This record gives sequence, structure tokens and C-alpha cells, in this order.
Amino acid sequence: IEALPTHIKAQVLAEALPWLKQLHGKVVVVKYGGNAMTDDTLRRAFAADMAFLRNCGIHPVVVHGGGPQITAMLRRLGIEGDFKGGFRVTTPEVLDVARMVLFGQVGRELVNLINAHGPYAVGITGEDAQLFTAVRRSVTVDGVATDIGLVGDVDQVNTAAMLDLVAAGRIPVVSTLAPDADGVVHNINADTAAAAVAEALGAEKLLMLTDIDGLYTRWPDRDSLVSEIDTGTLAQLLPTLESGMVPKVEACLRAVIGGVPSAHIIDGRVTHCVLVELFTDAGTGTKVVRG
Amino acid sequence: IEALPTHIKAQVLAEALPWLKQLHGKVVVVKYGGNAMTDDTLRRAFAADMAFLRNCGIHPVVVHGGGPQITAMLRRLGIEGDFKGGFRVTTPEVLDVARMVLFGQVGRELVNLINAHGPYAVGITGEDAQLFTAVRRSVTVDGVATDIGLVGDVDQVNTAAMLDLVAAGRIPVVSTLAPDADGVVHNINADTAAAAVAEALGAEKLLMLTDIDGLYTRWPDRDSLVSEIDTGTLAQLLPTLESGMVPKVEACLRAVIGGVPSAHIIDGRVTHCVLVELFTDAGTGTKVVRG
Amino acid sequence: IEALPTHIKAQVLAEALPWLKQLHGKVVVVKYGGNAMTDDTLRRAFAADMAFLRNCGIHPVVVHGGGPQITAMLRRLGIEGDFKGGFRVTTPEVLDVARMVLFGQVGRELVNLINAHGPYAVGITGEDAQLFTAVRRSVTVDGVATDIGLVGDVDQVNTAAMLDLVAAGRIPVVSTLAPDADGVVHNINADTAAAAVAEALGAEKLLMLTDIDGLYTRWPDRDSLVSEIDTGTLAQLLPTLESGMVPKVEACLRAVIGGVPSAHIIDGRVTHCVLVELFTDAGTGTKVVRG
Amino acid sequence: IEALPTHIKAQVLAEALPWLKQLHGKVVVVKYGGNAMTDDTLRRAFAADMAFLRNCGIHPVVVHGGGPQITAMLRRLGIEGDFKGGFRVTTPEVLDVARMVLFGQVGRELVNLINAHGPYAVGITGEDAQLFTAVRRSVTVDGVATDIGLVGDVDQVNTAAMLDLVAAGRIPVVSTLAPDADGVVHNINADTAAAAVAEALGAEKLLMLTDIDGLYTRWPDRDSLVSEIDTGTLAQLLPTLESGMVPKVEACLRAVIGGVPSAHIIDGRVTHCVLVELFTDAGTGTKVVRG
Amino acid sequence: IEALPTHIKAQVLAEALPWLKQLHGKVVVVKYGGNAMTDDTLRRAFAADMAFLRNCGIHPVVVHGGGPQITAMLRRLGIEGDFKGGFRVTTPEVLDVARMVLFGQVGRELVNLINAHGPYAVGITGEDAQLFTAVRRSVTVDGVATDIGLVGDVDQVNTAAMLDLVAAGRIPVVSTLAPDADGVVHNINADTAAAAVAEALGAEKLLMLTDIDGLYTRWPDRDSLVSEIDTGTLAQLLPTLESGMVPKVEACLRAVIGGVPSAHIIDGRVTHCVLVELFTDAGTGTKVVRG
Amino acid sequence: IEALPTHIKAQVLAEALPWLKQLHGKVVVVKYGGNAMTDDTLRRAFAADMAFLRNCGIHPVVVHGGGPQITAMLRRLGIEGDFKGGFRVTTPEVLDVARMVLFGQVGRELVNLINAHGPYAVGITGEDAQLFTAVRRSVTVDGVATDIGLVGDVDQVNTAAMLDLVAAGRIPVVSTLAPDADGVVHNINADTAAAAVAEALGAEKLLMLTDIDGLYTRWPDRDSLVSEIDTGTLAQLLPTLESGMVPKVEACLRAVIGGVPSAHIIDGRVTHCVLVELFTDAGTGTKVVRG
Ligand SMILES: CC(=O)c1c(O)cccc1O
Ligand SMILES: CC(=O)c1c(O)cccc1O
Ligand SMILES: CC(=O)c1c(O)cccc1O
Repeated sequence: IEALPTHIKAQVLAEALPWLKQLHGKVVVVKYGGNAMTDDTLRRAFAADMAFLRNCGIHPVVVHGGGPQITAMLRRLGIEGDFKGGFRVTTPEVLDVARMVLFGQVGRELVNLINAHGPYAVGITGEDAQLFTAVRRSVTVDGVATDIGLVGDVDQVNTAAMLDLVAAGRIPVVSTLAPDADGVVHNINADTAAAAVAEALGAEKLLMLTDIDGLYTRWPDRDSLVSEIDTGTLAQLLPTLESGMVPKVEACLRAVIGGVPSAHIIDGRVTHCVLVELFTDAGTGTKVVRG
Repeated sequence: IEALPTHIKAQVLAEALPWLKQLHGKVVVVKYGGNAMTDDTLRRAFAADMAFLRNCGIHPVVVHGGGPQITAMLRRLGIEGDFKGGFRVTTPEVLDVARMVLFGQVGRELVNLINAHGPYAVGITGEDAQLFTAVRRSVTVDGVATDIGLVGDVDQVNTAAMLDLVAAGRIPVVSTLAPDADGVVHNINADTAAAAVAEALGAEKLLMLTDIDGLYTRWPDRDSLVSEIDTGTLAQLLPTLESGMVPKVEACLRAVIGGVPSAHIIDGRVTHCVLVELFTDAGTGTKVVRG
Repeated sequence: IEALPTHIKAQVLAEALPWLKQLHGKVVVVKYGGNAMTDDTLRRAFAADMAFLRNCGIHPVVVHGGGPQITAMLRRLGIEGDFKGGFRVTTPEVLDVARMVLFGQVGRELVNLINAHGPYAVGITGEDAQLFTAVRRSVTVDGVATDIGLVGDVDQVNTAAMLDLVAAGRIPVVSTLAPDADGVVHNINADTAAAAVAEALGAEKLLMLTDIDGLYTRWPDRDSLVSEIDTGTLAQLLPTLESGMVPKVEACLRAVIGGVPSAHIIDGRVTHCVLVELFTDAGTGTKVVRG
Repeated sequence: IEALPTHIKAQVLAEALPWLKQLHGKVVVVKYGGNAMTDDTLRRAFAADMAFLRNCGIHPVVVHGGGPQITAMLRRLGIEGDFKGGFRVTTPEVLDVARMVLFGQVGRELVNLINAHGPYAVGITGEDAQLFTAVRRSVTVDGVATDIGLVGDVDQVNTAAMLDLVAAGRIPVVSTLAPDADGVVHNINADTAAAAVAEALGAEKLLMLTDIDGLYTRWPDRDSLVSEIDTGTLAQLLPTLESGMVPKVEACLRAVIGGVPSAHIIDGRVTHCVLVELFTDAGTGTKVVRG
Repeated sequence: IEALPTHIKAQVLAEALPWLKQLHGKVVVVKYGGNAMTDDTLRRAFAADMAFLRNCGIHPVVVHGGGPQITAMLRRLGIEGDFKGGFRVTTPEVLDVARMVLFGQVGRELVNLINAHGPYAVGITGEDAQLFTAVRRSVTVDGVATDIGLVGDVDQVNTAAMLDLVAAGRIPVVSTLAPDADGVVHNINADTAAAAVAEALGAEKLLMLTDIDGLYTRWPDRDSLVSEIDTGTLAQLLPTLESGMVPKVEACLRAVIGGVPSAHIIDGRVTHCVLVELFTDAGTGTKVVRG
Repeated sequence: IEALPTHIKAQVLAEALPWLKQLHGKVVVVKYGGNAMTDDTLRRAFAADMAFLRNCGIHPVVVHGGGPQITAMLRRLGIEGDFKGGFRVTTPEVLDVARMVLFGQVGRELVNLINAHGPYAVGITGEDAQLFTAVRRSVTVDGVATDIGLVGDVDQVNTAAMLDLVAAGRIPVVSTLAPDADGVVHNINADTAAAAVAEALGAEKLLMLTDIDGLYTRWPDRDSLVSEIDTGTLAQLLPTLESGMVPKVEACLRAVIGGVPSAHIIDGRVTHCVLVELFTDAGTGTKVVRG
């Protein structure tokens, strides 16, 4: 990494300058999940990159999922699930496990990783200081909308308290659980929650770490892969895409139409993907803008 | 509760005035555990009382344990323990479970209970914003000091950041886990941690909720029960007391000699015990002062 | 007062919690007069209660009258009065005496009483820092409106400066005298002034200490005594009531229609009446709301 | 006043500049009494001059006496006095009258006069916000120190709260009454109180308005009149001077040795004497400095 | 200057009080040029007067020209000029000289003069912190508008940053040079720039130091000289006046119609002219108001 | 610059992280001179790099020289010099030219260049707000110390005001001229001034842009070139080095012994040299530390 001449090291850094200018003093929300969360080297790079942002006076906010870890814990506890369509029903018991895994295990790991660089990270959920509330959602299955227990969407966000938290120099690491209007805690899909936090905080950018190069319109044609797309076009394309690309794309839409200047689908399998997408013009991600 | 004449309701409230004066703008640390934590009616009273303090401009800080809940979860997970003396060894696996139970389950319940009264509670551990660190402890068993894994005492406390957190109008609910100097998270005995937080924050009072009327010098003589005692006297008495009274008493000593004006052993089985001990002269607790 | 079991002392305090929540950080204006001002034990309770409010982070503002004390001083000075209808004419000489008695005697007593609990009280009049101005009033007598000298109503209030004064942690004790637009000081009826200060400061509650159990619609039927009433109903009832109840009722109307959520007519002859009315559901007072 | 050429009007103003520089942002304490207080034209000039100071960003503090007005009121009330030596005994009754006259009459007049120029003046006594306390004094008479009732010297001053009051842009007008350690209000000699306030607030200058051209060492030799003198010299001269010059001179000593850079005895019978002494080199006063 | 009695020194100062009140905490923009800039005694008086304003808590802002000094320097450098009509073309070379003379010579002299009284003055141009921008102007010559190089009018002003600069206690000394939208620095006529700064900063007054007694409507009739005039009247009169009076009059118009309460044409040949015009009713200047 | 794979672009940026952490919120003083100042491409890179620092929340301060430009201007003006030893005597006339060239020409260019990236740069000299003073220096020539006119060293620095200037988000661009204790402006060697500003402001680093690869102990042996050296060693080596390396080395000594953690001699002929030296381990410069 040093057989590389130092006059070229210089230009790489200098080309970061226009993005440092654009993001300085701005909040960036990052949905962190997938492989970028399960592999040790990529995890540490992700944390080091949150430290980078904070040491540039940029204000990152991290929203994390953790579907597979909840499943494993429920299996470890011998808790048998009920399934409507493809969805597990979130009984009170399943929520307790979810909350405990998301907040007490997955969030802790990232807080400690980030904090290796300084006292930056702080874990929270909608429960803490009533930072955000949830409204119960229903999913549509094989035709008909259906109840699947204590699952919801972000309802309201204490935009004010959240931004004080970051002006204090903090990186919030959010576990997507929040109570409803009656104090009953729901679990929120982490992709949609990221989009709701981005819009509530006036984020400059929403980053969505996923396990793919970027959005393919005609998957799997190699050259159907697109670099940038507007919301109107992407909305017309949404009904066609793979099962798992929908949440990451629905999020990018609801954020960008909500006023977030751009959402980005970037490849979480690339070390320092966020540095690459934010401070470099050579990213593999897909950028969503309003249109 | 209203067959009681209203001229007597008045005097009860008026007699709270000298303690409102003394605690106004002061931090009070409360170790919350025992039955006050397992019974539904007593839990809700405890939360309502934290709301009371905060709505008097007093600054409560809650430190909670949860020994029995960790044990149950380890049994649920089929994780076999190792025991030196009376102590379970805290392997990395046991810590993960502990952390997840203390922070992801027990702390959450109190945060939501308190927050029924407003956006006050916020959960944290030494991991968040590096608020406090731990140093590995060893226990003495049948003669010889011995290692029992990832267990420690509070090392350093970010006194500054902690008090900003409460000046913002927050009730911190602390789960006693913190990392050491190398980022390795330890579990800390909640009683000792409360005493360390009280001393670090310049608390005016340290409250220790336990499952007993108060300190008995000659248990179980009914009239060996004492109302107030100095540290020097209590230190000479410590080697004699029941197995479980030691941590609550060691804490009261280390706090009061650390400069905390008084520590109190109060009966967590009494509804609104903290209201009674703080704003009334008719408490059953034991008050420890320096001597 | 201690033959009363301590589990009942607890519940009295706990039932204060919803009113502590509602008044926290709010201004409460209190018109103080009548017997609550002439009896030593009731005076000290009143002061101790202002200290209570301030030590709950509530912001009391006291407005006081003192009709009988002015009369006595004028008699002591051999100053013969002129009377149109039932009203003494407020010559420049009578105003000087009034101002000197209200501000230099009656207000001083309450400032010192309150200040026994801390550096809270501060005496003022509309003259100080131009906090409020007066406009000359005329009274109606046996048919025709008539001039009775330097008597007026509150004109304008420096809402801003007044609230800075209380955010500093102060209890203003107001003597109802203020200058007009030309610097000519008038004496203002203390009941009406309280209502004007309450409305100007966005008070949460207006308390009116009087010498009666509460409002009687058909005095003196014992069960004509009412617990709560709306402004529209009370306005239709106002033309019927005793000579002295009019000012306290006109005040409650003009405050509540001015946007103050409730005004209260409470019995100043009850020790700690304000504690009882504010933090207890067992008050004898009458609550006025908008309707 | 305009037959005077405008190039000379200019130089008068320009010669004020070095004293504007020296006093900018500084507190000046002014003892106001004597004729400067009893004549209408001189009163209005005095008030206009306090407005001048405040509109130069100088921070005046006014301390006033009023001996003759108390005497007249006591005579009006038929309150017979007791006299040890030359001193009236200050019974509780005499204090009430004093307090009421000083605070409720004399202070009010100056507050309104000053306030004709803006919302500047605010009246206070040691009672308000516990701004200062008194300690009972005894006088020496024909040889032996003797008690003369509720008379004292300034004990402690809340320097902090006082300076916040002036940073808010206020002119405090102080009536020299304060409570002792037990809440018992004493009357304080206004000259000595001014000296104590000057020293407590780190005043830059202490002004003493009196009814004389200045200090005469050999009164009444016309040319014994001095322009400046040091404390050591003036202390040796103090035992010789007229009965009434002692308090004004004792004050100047205790202030200047207390660290106040200069005290000044200026002629209150000169219109705008304070403008002349502060912003002009042609004053008749006497300046006391440390030596 | 002291054969003048001190009771008259007093009244001169006291008559300043209503203008101290009106200007306290207000910004006053002063165009400084002409003889008031070339004569040593008048220069020092001008600086001492800026110190005066600042030590009254008034916020002066100085805008300076310097036409003749640029001309001399260009002649010293042997830089031959081109002239369309009466105007020199401002080539890039002429701008560099102008900028260097205005900012590096003329502004420095005033900064040091003022700073003899304290750390007040600070020199700037539109280039510093992008405080203001310029738009290229064209002049009209013998009929047709024509380009004369890098000369412009003030375009936009960072009103916010400018007022922070003065709230810090600073006297900005502005050299009228600023960049356009593309970073190309233009030279701005100092009279027009003063008018633009006055309007942008919400100045209370605009002072224009010139080399004349005041505005003459029928120059040179001695009694055509006017004391005050409205914008509508002065606009109808503008097409008639001497060649050099136009810029000072156009400025006063554009300021006063821009909302500045008054602009003043005052005689820079009078020592302390600004003291005379601001704090005295005996000025020779001409006051422009809206009409 | 893009035939370079994007996984390597990532690592270049990530390796900046430990230096972003170390410099975040810290002041870095940069002496800017030599070729880095005369070539267009290197100038723009230097400005872009100051923008970089400011957009990382680092606080750069620029100190510039300009010896050759003064010489050229004096020649353009036909001002004949006097020379003692190798030094031109700085007559009042030469200072005026120097001041005008340094502040009115050289500083302006950098302010505008930097400001192309935002409203960051602000030009100043010790004259502005009395930010720093000078003391007259004498040089030693062929044996004997000798006067060479208005040349000096930095005397005192208003550390406070300077750091407020940068906390406002500003890049000060300093022209090394300041007045002495009597207001007489001197010209200060820019290298020594940088060292004095670095020490006064508690700079974290002092950067010295020069026209050489780095310090050579045995110039011109190619491998006498050193990467790091302590002050004690460098002090013993100073008497041997080339004529022009002395000021840059004396500066690095006086800074580092003054408590600045490191001074750096870096090659101003390298594009983005400051990015390379600050955020990369591959710099050609020489680092001076205390020893
Ligand atoms: C949300 C909040 O206030 C917070 C927290 O939840 C944890 C640590 C520090 C903090 O300031
Ligand atoms: C109204 C005010 O400012 C004040 C006062 O009138 C008396 C004592 C302290 C104060 O702050
Ligand atoms: C405009 C500014 O910020 C400034 C300056 O240009 C010079 C000295 C101090 C300052 O605050």
C-alpha cells in the first residue's frame, strides 16, 4: 500500500474536498446490516468510518437490523414460531427476545467497536427519552392484509432531542424498537426506520448497506446495473425486483420524496464502502434522487 | 384514602418542605433491586417516584441489578456454569448473556415504566460514550483470592458527561456493565457500582433498596434494629452480618467515606419507599453518616 | 400527626404527582389577602408554601392587597378622606400613603417571611423597571361613572422582563401600584391586578385567597356551594352576588377568558390552603374554566 | 447656553473621552443625600445623570439616606422618641417607620425620576433576595459604647446577585435596611452602607454627595480646602472635623482601603455634580486615594 | 478652554443625554474622506471620536475612500492611465494598486490611529470572510453608458457576520473593494458603499464627512444653505448640484429611502465634527429624512 | 488518476483517520512562502488544503512572508536602499511599502484563493484589534549587533482574541507587521512570527513550507537527509547550515521548546504538501520534537 507514490496519495485525499464541504455539519443516516455486520474485518472498517465522519465534523446516525440473530436466539430458546405467509408472528415473547437481541447484543457490539476510537457511540431505541414512537403495521399476504403481532412503522420522532444528541458529538446507534401510543413496544423493520429517521432529522444523505453491487433493473443482465435513478422511475420499477431488494428500495423512495437529497444503495461487502461512496466518485452504489 | 381529613393531608405535604429544600438541584443515586423490582405494584410506584423526583427538580440516577434473571436465562439457554466457591465464573458467553439480560431486558422494563410519566428515562452502560470503565476484580474464597472471569469494579467515571445527561432533564438507568482499559466488557456488582456512581457524581444521597426493614446489629433480636449509624461503627460491625447484607453495607461505607453525605438502607417491599425515606421522618431505613 | 401510619403518609405524597407534573416549570399567580394575611400562623404557612412551589421548580408570583392597613395609616396620620359613594378619593396624598403602606410595610413582611426559607422573594411595583403601567379607572356610583382620583387598572405589562425575573429563581411579590403613561403613579385594585398579571405571563393557574369556603350561587343555602363553574355561567350569575365577592369573581373571569386555564377561589382561612388546592383533590375552593 | 460657539462645545465633549474609557463597563456607587435630594431641579439632574451613565455602558448603583424624612414622619405619627446622647433609639416601631419611609417613599421618588428616561431603576433593600445582611452596631456616647436599638452595619453582600442585576442593565436604588442573621431587619447608616457596597462590588469609584464644596482641613480657612488626599493622611485628620463630615469621611476611608481606587466627596448643591466630577477635570470635590 | 465656568461645562454634557439614549446600542456608519483624512489634527480627532462612540456602547462602522492617494501611487509607479470621459479605466493593474493603497496604506493609518485608544479597529474589505460582494457598474458619459473596467457597486452584504463583528466590540474600517460572483475583485465608490452598508446593517444614522459647510440649494447664495431636507425634495434638486456633491447626495438618498432614519452631510473640516453632529444641536451639517 | 482501483482509494483515506483524530479541534500554524506561493498550481492546492482542514474541523492559521515582492516594489518605486551587512535598512518609507505589499497585495491573493471555497479567510496584522505587538530587533553583522530600522520580533499576542477568531470558523491569514509599545509599526520576519504565533496559540503543529526536500545535516550528501530530530540535537547542528535554512530551523526550535508538540519542515514544491505531511505517513518533511 506504499509501493504507491505519494503524489498520488495526495490527489486521492484532495478529491475528497468537495464532499467534505457538502457534508460538513450535516447528518448522514446509515442503515447497517448484511455482511458488513457479520464479517470481522468489514465491521471494524465500518466503525472506523463512523469515527472518520465524526472526526470531520459530519454527524453520522447508525440504524441497524439483525433479523438472523433474532431467529438464532429464538431457536436457542426453543421458542416455536407461528408463520402467516412468510412472516413470523411477533408475540410478546418474540418481541422481548428481539428487543434483547437487537439492543442488548447487536447494538452493543457496534457501540464498543466504534468506541474504540473515542467516546462517540451511544445506543438507543425509541423507548429511551421517548425518542420515537411506533404505529402497528399490517402486512399483505397472498392478497389480504394481515396482523403479525407487535410489528410497526416509525410513527413520530423527537427530531429536537435527537439532534441535541448529535450536537453533543455523539453517534447514536439505533435499535429499531419503539413504543406505540399506549407504551406497548413494537419492533420496526430497520430499513424503513432508517428512512424515517433520515427524513425526520433533515439528513443530507441516507446510506443503505446491502449485499449487492447496486440496483439491477433487469437482474441478472450484467449491464442492467444502474448508477443513478429518480424516484418516479424507480417507483415504476419497484413491482419487479427480487424479494429482498424491496425494503431497501422502498426506504430510498420514502426518504428522497420526504426531502432527503439523495439515498444510496451501496455494497456492504466492500471494505470502507461508506468512505468510498461519500468521499470518492468511484463508488459501485446506486444513488436515488427526486424526479 | 379520603376518609382522612384534608387539614391532615396538608400537614403531610408541608412536612416535605425541608427535604425538598435540601435535595433541590441535587443528584440522588438509587440502587434498585430485590422485590421492589419483581412485584408489579411496587415497580410502578418506584417509577412514579422517579418521576416525582424529576418533577421536583431533583436529579435521580438509577442503578439496577438483576442476578436472578441472568441465572434463569442461562438455564433457559442450557449454558452450564462453573462455580468457584459460591460464585459462577463469568466466561465471555456468560457476560454476553448477562449484558443482554441486564441491558436488553431488565433496564428496558424500568425505562418504559418511568417513561409512562414523560420522556425522562434513558438506559446506559459504561459502554455508552465511555461513561465509565471497569477494572477486573478477584474474589476471596475459603482463604485465597481467586479469578472468576469477566467481573470487575467501577474504575473511572466520566463525571462531566454524566451530569450533562441529567441537566438535560434525564433519568439515567444504569446497567452495570463496562469495558476495561482494553475494551473488554466486564459485569459489575450493582450495589458497589451504585456506591461508585454516587461518589463520582457528588450525590447528596445514596439509596439502597433491599428486602429488609433495616440494619440489625444482632439479628434477629427485634430491637437490635438501628435507625442511624456512623461508618467507623458500621465498619467494625461488618464482619458479623448475614451473607447478603455485606454488599449493601460495603457500598454504604465506600460511598459515605467517599464524601456522600448519607447512604440509606431502605425497605424495597414498602410501596413508595423512596418517597417515605426522602420526604418523611417516619422511614424504616437505616442512615449511614461519616464518623 | 405521627399516630398516622407511614403507608398513608406515602399515598398522600404520591397523589401529588399528577399536579407536580402539570405545574412543573409553570407560573402560578397568587392573590394574597384577607385573613391569610392578618393571622401569624396562616401567614407563615403561606410563605412556606411559596417556598414549596419554588423548591418544586414551579414559579409562583404573589400579588397582595392591603385595604385595611392603608385606612389605619391614614387615620393614624389624621388625613381626612373624601367619599363618593362607597369609595375614598385617592388624592396625591392618599396615594403616597397607600404606596408607602403597600410597598414599604405589607410587601416587606411577606418578603421577609418567604425569605426565611431562602433568597427567593423580591418586592416590586409597576414603577420598578417599568414592569407594568396603569390606566386611570373610573367607578360607577348610584348610576353614573365618577372619578375617584389616582386609581386605575393594569395597562401594559413587561411580560419579558417579568419572566426573566422568575427564571432567575425569584418570587416576585407585587404591590399593585404603577405609573400611567405620564409617570403619575396610580393604585390598582389587587384582585384585578392579579388577573392582569396572570393573563400577561401565561400563568397556568390563578389563585385567589379569600375569606370564604367558596362560591355560593344562592348564598346562604349551604348546598348552593359549587366546586367548578364555567365563565359563561358565572358571568350570568355575577350581578347577584355579595358586595365583596364581585372583585374576586370579575378577576377569575377576566383571567380565564384571557386564556389562563383555570382560576380558583380558595379559602385563605385554611392553613396551607395553596398546598391543598394545588396538590390535593380535596380542596374547598371553586375552580373557574372557560365555557 | 448657545451664545457659546460650537467649536468649544466640541472640546468639552472630547475631554470626556479619557474618563469614558476608564469607567466603561465599571460599577460606580453613588451615595445620594442632602440638598441634591430635597431640591426639585437638582433631583432631576441627578436622575438624568444616572441615565447618562447607563447610556454610556457605565453601571451606576445608588445608595440613599433620608434622615430628616423619617424624623418628620415619626412626628406626624406622634411617636415619641428616646435619645441616648444625640441618637434616637430605633425601637421596632421606629424601624417600621424608617423602612416604610426610606423604601416606600424616598426610594420610590428616585426610581420614578430615573425611570422617566427608561426602564432602568429598581428599588431594593437587603431584604430582597437576601442581597445583603446587617450586623447590629453600637455607638459610643460620652465615653461608653451603648445600644440604640435596631441599627447596624452592612454584614455580608451577595456580590454575585447584585452584579447580575446590573448586567441586566439595571440601576439599583438601595434603601439601607437589611436583616441580621436571624431575619430581624436593621436600619443602616446610608454613608457607611455605600462604602460597603462599593467595596463588595469592586466599584471603580465611590461618589459621596454632600452639602459642602469639599473637605476643609482647617475649617473654615478658605484655602484649607483640598483637592486630593491619601487615606493615611485623612485618617490622622479625621478626629478634628465637624460633626457631620465624619460619616462621609469614614466611608471614603473604608472604601479606598478596601480596594476601591478612589472615593470622592462632591458638592450635591451643584447641578449635574456627578457629570462634572466624572467627565471633567474642573470639579470642586475631594478625591481620596490609598496611601 | 478652562476660563470657561464649570457650570456651563456641565450643561454641554447634559445636553448630550437625549442623543446618547437614541444611539445607544445602535450602529452608525461613517464615510470618512476629504480633508478630515488628510490633516493630522483632524485625523486624530476623528479617531478619538470613534473611540468615544465605542466607549458609549454605540457601534460605529467606518467606510473610507482615498481617490487622490491612488492617483499619486499610479503616478509614482509610472502607470499611464486611460480615460473615458472624466473616468480612469480600472485595468487589473490599476485595481491591484487601488486595493493595495486603500487597504494596505489608507486603512492602516486609521486602524492605528483609532487603536491608540484601545483594541478596537479592524480593517476589512469585501474579500475578507466574503463580507460583501460587488456587481460591475457602468458609468454614463456624454450620453452613453460605458465600461470603465473593474469598478462596481456593493452587491450583497453578509449582514449577520458584520454585526457579530461589532457585537464583539470592534470598529470595522472598511476599504471598498469586493469580489464579484466569480471572485474578481472590483473597486467600489466609497460614498455609495457607505450608503449600502448603512442600509444592510440597519444603521440608525449615516454620516458623510465632506469638505463643505452643508448642502446649498442655490450655490453659492449664502442663505441657500439648508439644515434639513426630505428625500423627495432632494431628489428633485439633485440634477442641479456641483460635480462632486452628487455622490454624497445620491448616497444619502439611497440610504434614507432604504430605511436608514437619517443621513447627514457634515463638514469634515471641523475638529470633532462627528461629536458635534451627534451629541449637539448646533451642527452645520445637512440632515436627510424620508418624505 | 482513476486507472487506480477503488479498493486502494479507500485505504488511502482510511489511513488518514489517526491524524484526523489527533488534529480534530486543534490549531495548526502554517508558514507559507517560497515557491508554494509563486506558482499558480501550487498556490491553489495550498488554498484548497486550508479549506480541507477547515472542513475537517481543524483550525489552520496561515502566516506568510514575501521578501522578493517587497524588493520588486521598492525597485518599481525607485526607492534606493541602504544595506548594513546583507540587510536592507527598514526606514519608515520601506516599512510603508512592506506593509502595503504584504498586507495589501500578497495577503489579499491568498484570502481570495482560499475564499473560493467559502467564507473562511480573513486578513490581519498585529495592528488589527492589537492582536500582537512587536519589539524592535537588532541583527548581528560581521561581529557586532547593529540597528537596521523598523524590524522586530513578535512581542505579545492576544491569544484570547485570536482563538475566538478561529472558533468563529475563520482562517486568519497573517501579514507579519505589528506595532511596538508606542504604536510604531515594525516588520517581523515571517518564519519567526509563525513560531511565536504557534507557541502563543497552543498549536498542535507548526508547518514550515520551504523550498527543499527536508533538513540535510551534511548537505549535500544525499543520505544526510533526516526524517525526525530533537531540539537539543538540532540546536547543536544549527551553526553549520546554509544561510537560508537558519530562520526555518530557529523557528522550529523556538516553537517546539515553547511547548508545540512538533514543528515540520516540509517541501513547498510538492502539490498538496500539507495534506501529505498531515494525513499520510509518506512525507518528505523533517519533524522536530523536544529532547
Ligand atoms: C439520548 C441521550 O441523552 C444519551 C444517552 O441515551 C446515552 C448517553 C448519553 C446521552 O446523552
Ligand atoms: C426586577 C429585578 O430585576 C430585581 C429586583 O427588583 C430586585 C432584586 C433582584 C432583581 O433581579
Ligand atoms: C471579520 C473578523 O472576524 C475579524 C477580522 O477581520 C480581524 C480581526 C478580528 C476579527 O474578528
